[PDB]
Amino acid sequence: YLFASDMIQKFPVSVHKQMLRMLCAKVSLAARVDAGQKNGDRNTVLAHKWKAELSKKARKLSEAPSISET
RNA sequence: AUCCUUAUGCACGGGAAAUACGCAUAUCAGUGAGGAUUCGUCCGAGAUUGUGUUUUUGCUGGUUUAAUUAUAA
Repeated sequence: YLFASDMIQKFPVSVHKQMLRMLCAKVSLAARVDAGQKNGDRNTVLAHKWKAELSKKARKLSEAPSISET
């Protein structure tokens, strides 16, 4: 169900295999926050950082090397 | 006091390899790299990028003739 999410297939094909392993973990931790949040008050701001890391690190995985001097 | 287990250092002795060993004011990475599956799950530390040398590193071995001096005159 994750491989069909937005944060994976919005990126080029070659990056998919690494994003699953990268996204799955960040999903689990999110759930591990949700178990600890009290029912009365549920709060974000961990998932904001955790989208930042994933999107940026994905741009970086897609960025390709710089050119090399002959 | 003896005996034993693990890890590390030094070392005698015995092998195997040098397409092998390293380096980085560099990018990520147990806050999950990289894989595996019998589809339930299972394993758990490197991967990228640049670069140095790599029929080779250091050191060695082999091969290409002294002086003195003696006759009977």
